[PDB]
Amino acid sequence: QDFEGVTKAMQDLVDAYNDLVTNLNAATDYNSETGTKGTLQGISEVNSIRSSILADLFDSQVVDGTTEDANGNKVNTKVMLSMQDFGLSLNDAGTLSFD
Amino acid sequence: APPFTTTSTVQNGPNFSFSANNSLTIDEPNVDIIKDLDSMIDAVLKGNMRADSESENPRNTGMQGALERLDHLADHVSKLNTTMGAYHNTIEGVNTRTSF
Amino acid sequence: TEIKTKLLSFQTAVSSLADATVFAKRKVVGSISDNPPASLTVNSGVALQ
Amino acid sequence: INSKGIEGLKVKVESYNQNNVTGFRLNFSGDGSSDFSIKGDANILKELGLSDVNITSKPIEGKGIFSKLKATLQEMTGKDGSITKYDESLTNDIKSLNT
Amino acid sequence: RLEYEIKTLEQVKESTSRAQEMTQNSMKALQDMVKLLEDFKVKVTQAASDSNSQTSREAIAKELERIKESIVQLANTSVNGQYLFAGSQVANKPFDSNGNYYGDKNNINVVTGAGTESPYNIPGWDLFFKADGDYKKQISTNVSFTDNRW
Amino acid sequence: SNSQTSREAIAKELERIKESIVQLANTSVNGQYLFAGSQVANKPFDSNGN
Repeated sequence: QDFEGVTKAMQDLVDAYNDLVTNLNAATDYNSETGTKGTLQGISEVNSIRSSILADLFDSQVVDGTTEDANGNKVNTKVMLSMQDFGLSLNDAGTLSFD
Repeated sequence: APPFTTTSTVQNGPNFSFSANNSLTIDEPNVDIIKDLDSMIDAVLKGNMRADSESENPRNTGMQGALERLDHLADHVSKLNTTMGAYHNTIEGVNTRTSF
Repeated sequence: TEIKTKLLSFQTAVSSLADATVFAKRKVVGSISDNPPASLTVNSGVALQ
Repeated sequence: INSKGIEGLKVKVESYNQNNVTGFRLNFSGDGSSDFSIKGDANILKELGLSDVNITSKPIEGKGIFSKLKATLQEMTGKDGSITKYDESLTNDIKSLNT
Repeated sequence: RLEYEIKTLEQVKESTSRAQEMTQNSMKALQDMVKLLEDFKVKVTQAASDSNSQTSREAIAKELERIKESIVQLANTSVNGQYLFAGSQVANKPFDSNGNYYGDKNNINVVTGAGTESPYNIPGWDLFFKADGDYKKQISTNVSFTDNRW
Repeated sequence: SNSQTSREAIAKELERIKESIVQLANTSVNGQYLFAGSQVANKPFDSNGN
C-alpha cells in the first residue's frame, strides 16, 4: 500500500502544526514588559477563535479496548477516545510530539 | 387502584417535594462549578463512564456527563470574555470621547 | 495578517487531513535489477498479492 | 431477477403456510446505498403477491472532523470569516481616521 | 466655565485610564484561567483510555486536582485586597475549595456621563451559579437493564 | 453557525453601541443640550429614545 509518503507528511504537518501554535503564542500572547495586553492579545476575535478551533480540533470517537479502566465491558471494554491517544502526544506547551 | 388497561390511568400527586428518590440530571443551566469537579474526580478515580442505581455512588456517571457539563460551563466563560472585552472598548471610547 | 497566513498555511495542512489519497494506492515488489523478468502496473485497490 | 446482475442484489423465493392459508412470499437484501425503487405492472405484481415498494438510501457517517475542521477554517479564512470581517474594519478604521 | 469643563474632563480621563488597565489585566487573567480549563480537559482527554491502572487514574487526576485548587487560588485573587470577583462588594475573599461564594451578586460601578453610571465588576456567585438560555436540563435513569433470558 | 446566545455574544458590544448613540445624543454640550432644540437646558431624551 505504501501509506508512508503521507505518513511522513503528517508528522511534518505536526511540525507545521507546532509552528502555528508558536505563531499564536508568539503573536497572540501578552506584552507584560509594559504590563501590556499584546496588540492581538485579549482581542475577542482572537481569544474566541483560538480556543474554539482548538476545541474543534480535539473532537473524538468511541472505541473498544483491553481494559482495567474506563466504562468497561469485561477486562475488555468500549471507550471514548481521540487521535492523540493512539496517534500523537499533546504537550502542556500546546504543541504535539510523536510516539 | 385497578382496573387499568394496557394504557395509562391518571391520579394527582403531592403539592410539594424537598428530597426524593428522584431521577438523574447532571447538566443544568445553573452553574455549580466546584461540586461538578468534585463529582468528576469521584467518577475519575473509580473509572466510571457509567453509573447504576445499585452502584456505591448510585447516580454519578461523572466522566461522560462531565464532558457535556464542562462544555456547557465553558461556554458561560466564553461569553463573559465578550462582555469583559466589551468593557474595554466601551470605556476606551469614553476616555477618547473625553479626550477630544 | 501575518499570523492569518500561518493559519492559511496550516489550513492546507488541515485540507490534507481531510483527504485519503495515498492510502488507497498500491506498490509492487520484485527481485531483479536488470535483464528483467517482467513488469506489473498497479495503483489503488490492487490486491496485496 | 438474479440473471440481470442487479448490483449487490439477488432474490430468493420462500413459502407460506399459516392461518390455515397457503402462500408464497418473497425477500431480498441490499447494501442501502440508494433507494431500491421499482416499476412494474401493478396488476402482475398483485398476481405475483407484490406491489411497487421502496426502502430508502441510508448512509452512515464517518465524522470527518478534519474535513469539518477544514470547513471551519474555510469560512473563517474566507470573506465570510469574522477575523476577515475585522481585517476589513481596520482598513475602515484607518480610513475614518484619515478622513 | 470652559476651564471647569476641561478641569472636569481631565478627572474623567484619568478615571477611565485607571479602569482600562484593570480591564486588560482582567481580560488577561480570565483567559489565563481559560487555559487551565483548556489544560484541564486535555489531560482528561487522554485519561479516557481503559487499560490503565488505578495509580494511572491517580497519576493524571492528581495534577488535575492541583489545577482545581490552583484555580481556586487564582479565583480568590485580590489586587490590594480588592477581590476581583466579589460583585459590588469586592473587599472580600470570594471563594473556598468547594466553590461556595464569599462576595455578593451585584456589580461595582463608577459614574461617567452627564449623570451616567458604568458597572463592570463580576459577582462571583452568578459567575459560579448563573444560567444560560442556550441550554436545557438533561436527565436520565440510573437503574440499568439487560436481556436476562439466561 | 452561532448558538443563539453566541449571537448575543456579539450583542454585548451592540448594546453599548446602541447605548453609545444614546449618550452621544443626550450630550449637554457645554451643559447646553444642543440636541434638545431651542430648549438646550432640557435633557432631550430618557436614554430610551423618548
